[PDB]
Amino acid sequence: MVEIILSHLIFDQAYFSKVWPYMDSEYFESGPAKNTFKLIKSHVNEYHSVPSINALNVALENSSFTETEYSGVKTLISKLADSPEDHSWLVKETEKYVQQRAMFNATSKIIEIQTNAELPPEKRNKKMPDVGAIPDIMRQALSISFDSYVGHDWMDDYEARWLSYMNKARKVPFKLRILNKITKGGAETGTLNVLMAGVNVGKSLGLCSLAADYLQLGHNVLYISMEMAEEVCAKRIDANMLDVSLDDIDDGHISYAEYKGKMEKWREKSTLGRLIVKQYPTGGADANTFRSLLNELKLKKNFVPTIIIVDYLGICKSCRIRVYSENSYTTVKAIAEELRALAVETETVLWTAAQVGKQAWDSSDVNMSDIAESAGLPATADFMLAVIETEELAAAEQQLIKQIKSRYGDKNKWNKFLMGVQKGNQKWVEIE
Amino acid sequence: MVEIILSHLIFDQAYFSKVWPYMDSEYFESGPAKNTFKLIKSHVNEYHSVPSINALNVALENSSFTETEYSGVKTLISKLADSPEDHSWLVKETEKYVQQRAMFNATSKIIEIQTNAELPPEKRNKKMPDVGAIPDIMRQALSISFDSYVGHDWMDDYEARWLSYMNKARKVPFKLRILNKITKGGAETGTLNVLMAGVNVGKSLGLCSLAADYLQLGHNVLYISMEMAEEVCAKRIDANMLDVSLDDIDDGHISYAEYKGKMEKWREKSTLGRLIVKQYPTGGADANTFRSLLNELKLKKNFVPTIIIVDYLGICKSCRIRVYSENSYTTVKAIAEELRALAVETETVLWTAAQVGKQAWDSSDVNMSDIAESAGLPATADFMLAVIETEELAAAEQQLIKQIKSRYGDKNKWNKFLMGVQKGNQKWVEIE
Amino acid sequence: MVEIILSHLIFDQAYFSKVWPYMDSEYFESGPAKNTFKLIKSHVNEYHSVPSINALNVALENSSFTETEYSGVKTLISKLADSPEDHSWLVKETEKYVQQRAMFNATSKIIEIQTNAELPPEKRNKKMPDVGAIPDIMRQALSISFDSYVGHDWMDDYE
Ligand SMILES: Nc1ncnc2c1ncn2[C@@H]1O[C@H](COP(=O)(O)OP(=O)(O)OP(O)(O)=S)[C@@H](O)[C@H]1O
Ligand SMILES: Nc1ncnc2c1ncn2[C@@H]1O[C@H](COP(=O)(O)OP(=O)(O)OP(O)(O)=S)[C@@H](O)[C@H]1O
Ligand SMILES: [Mg+2]
Ligand SMILES: [Mg+2]
Repeated sequence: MVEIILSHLIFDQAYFSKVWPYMDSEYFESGPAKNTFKLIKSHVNEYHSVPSINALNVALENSSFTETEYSGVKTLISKLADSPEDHSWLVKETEKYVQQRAMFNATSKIIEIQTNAELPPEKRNKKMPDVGAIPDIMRQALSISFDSYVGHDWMDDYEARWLSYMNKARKVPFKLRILNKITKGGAETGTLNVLMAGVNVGKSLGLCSLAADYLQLGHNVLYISMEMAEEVCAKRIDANMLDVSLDDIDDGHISYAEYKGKMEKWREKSTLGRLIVKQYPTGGADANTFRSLLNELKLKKNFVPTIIIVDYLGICKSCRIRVYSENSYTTVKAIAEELRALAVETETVLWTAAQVGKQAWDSSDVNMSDIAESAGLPATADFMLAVIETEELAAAEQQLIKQIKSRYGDKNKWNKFLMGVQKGNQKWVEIE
Repeated sequence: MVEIILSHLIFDQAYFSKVWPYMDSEYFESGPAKNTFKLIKSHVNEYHSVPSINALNVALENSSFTETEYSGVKTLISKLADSPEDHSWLVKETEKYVQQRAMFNATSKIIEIQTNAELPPEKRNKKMPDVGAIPDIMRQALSISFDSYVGHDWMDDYEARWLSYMNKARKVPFKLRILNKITKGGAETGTLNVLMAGVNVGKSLGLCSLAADYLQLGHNVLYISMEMAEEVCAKRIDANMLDVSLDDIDDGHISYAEYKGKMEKWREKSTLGRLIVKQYPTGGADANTFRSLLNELKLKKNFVPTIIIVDYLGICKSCRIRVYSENSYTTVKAIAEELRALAVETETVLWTAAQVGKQAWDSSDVNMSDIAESAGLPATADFMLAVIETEELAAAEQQLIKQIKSRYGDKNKWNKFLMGVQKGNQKWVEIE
Repeated sequence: MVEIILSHLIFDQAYFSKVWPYMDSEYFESGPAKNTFKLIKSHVNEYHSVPSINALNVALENSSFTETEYSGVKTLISKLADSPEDHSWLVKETEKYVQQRAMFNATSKIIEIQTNAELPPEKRNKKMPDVGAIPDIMRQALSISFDSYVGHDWMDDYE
């Protein structure tokens, strides 16, 4: 159907619009199809437009190949004729053929590599790499995305735009109504949000609490904590979910039997995702490490998170800047940018906590300028929230939540709101 | 391709003002092609207008030739249709063919003079120049080109630049009286313009307002954003164009009936351009990718942007520098220079927004030195706008836009101008 | 490392316990190693215990075959020792080797499938899986590794 592929590329604009990038000369033939595709792609990169049949002939005249393939291409361009088909079945056929041919090429090369490796040391060649090439080429043939985007035309793409407007998809709601109503839709996927509380002001508690909340919403959660060990956070999640205690996890006031029973009674609910907690040494974690983690999760554990959580992003490493070549500001901003880029590249909700300078420590109000490490990070951040705990407020077993950085709407809509933080149970709740 | 150029001269009026002068009878052929060119050139000489096909066969029968040549010209005149291929591709192919024929006739001249050189002087013809007259002819053989690569010639092309000064030269109206006033012609093509402002002040709203104005002016707009986009600025364009406040969009006030009506109504308007909004990862969209994006836009779509917008800026991650620059001076300035150079190469209006340092995050007035980005960036700029929003300005829902880097005009007597920035509809409303 | 693998399976207990199901008859060799590990698995299944050298010798004696490989199988069980090496290094190397063997087997099977495809359809053994089965085994080839157990899951790690 390669003739059909070429014809629908040439005479149909939407067809070429669908899949140009996954078109490559080694997908067609060792003869006329490859040569004509090469000519077409040369035109593509030379003039940045769809060649006309006349343009095809023009390029054909200024050719270098000899007579036989010249006549073959002439016939093929003569064979190039438009036919009426559908916008859907053609996609399925073209992809099927792409996958088939990619697998054929990969397996052909595999045979060549195997043969070379079978030959005696004198007879074999360094031209064909060793068997080590067998696994990498195979995964390549299976890493073709078959899916690409171009951008959102404001006029041409209003249908799905209104579909989103009514649907409000990609904004995952919270389990607490105050946050949903101040965000008006919950939390967007490619978003990074930070909390500023201070030192032992409820940071990790809020992080694990929100992790549990989203996990209860049938969601794949990733809670990567560096300052806190996975087991410690596992215990915090035990306290939040099982709702027994933290002071009872140690000096166990609860039987293993009832713990197991409530564990099973939570296991039956399909309304719960998968959450795995990972820990790394301070300043030894980078975005590339996180990406490789995601890759191996999908490969071996077939897991892909959506609400990825990083504890105190400020103790990661940029993987670009050399080792502490500057102060906190630069590396902090760079890490913020890198992690937000990864999150939007994976559409995974990103949350973290930022330090507060000693000037705002033990203060009833915290401002944006009260940030400790950097100011580029507040620029990079979306929907920063400030958690304040006062002696009276702590005695009320609550904290005050203020908006310092808004993205989903007005900041002054509901500036002050309280959380019933339970240090004992590791869970904050609305006061209503 | 002779038929192609003939048909385009006959039919494409646009392909007659670009290059008529570089048409010569000896370019075409020894066959009927030069005869047809002589016929049409004679018609152009007698009547300064493109003769029609009937006028063409009238000249053919009017002019007397051999039966073989009569039939040959008869076949050529019988092969001419519109066939609207690419303008740039057409002109480049014609340039290539003209160069080919120039070299061909130069080769004929040199071989014939060389053959005439060896024979005795009695057999020599006084008409042929001596063998020492080869280079200038070869020079004038290779001097054949269409572009004025010589560049401007002062005191000689003063007519063309006078026509430019008369009315408006290469420029784009801002759709607002005050902006065009302070530019006196709007913004010029190929110029690098920046709109620096504070974090969350007037930046994205201004970008969307300008994009909406340029689209309403029928221009092709390309909004490349490193922030959240394809749905976020898209909603802002909905607010500016459809006059629907964002909160209404979120709450679903529209019934999708009036939405569809407005969309198709704007589709009815012929004064609307094409706008493509594309979002790319933070730190991975270089100028090289930018050019490839332009190529893809022109390939998959019939789109060549007239205006291009950038968000936040400095996110291009220019490949010129491998590592982050300490103060980002080299990197940011390189990005700005590449943007301006690309705009020149495309002769397009490029807009972006710079960052303001922490020193002026709350200052009632912003100086040029109040630049979070590099100091070399406010040197490659051509039009540096700066907006400030204060509590008073928020109360008035206005701003205090200030002009700097006034390359278009003088940076005086207009800097104290204010706009009714609409926080609900994402647009600028200059006071009348 | 088949010597080391068989020695530690016989001798080391945590070695056997760690990844026993991660051991297939085709992981080892087309020759005497396959037969010896067949005896190993036979004694494991018949007796839910770690066989002694004498036990497997008795098994090979009673469960015999033609003498051409009988010498090979009897001499193969003559070298397995204690050899107190590193457990982590052991499991890493074994996983690497088993991945090599899985790649080899998937490759060869794809070779056979294509070879039958590179044959007149009438003269093709219908029993063999067809070309459409070629991609999936590739996935099956790559979806073979030891559980690193990276990270902790709050739910299934309650034990
Ligand atoms: N181990 C603990 N024992 C008792 N109470 C605790 C313990 N950990 C936390 N709390 C209480 O719960 C609150 C919330 O602490 P977390 O948010 O879990 O930690 P954190 O504030 O992120 O810690 P750092 O060290 O400042 S990053 C604390 O301020 C205490 O009131
Ligand atoms: N839909 C909207 N409703 C109300 N105000 C809006 C809306 N969109 C934008 N604005 C206002 O316009 C500005 C939007 O932020 P910008 O000035 O574009 O800064 P920014 O690009 O978000 O900055 P950073 O540094 O990248 S977070 C702020 O003053 C907002 O209050
Ligand atoms: Mg913490
Ligand atoms: Mg913005």
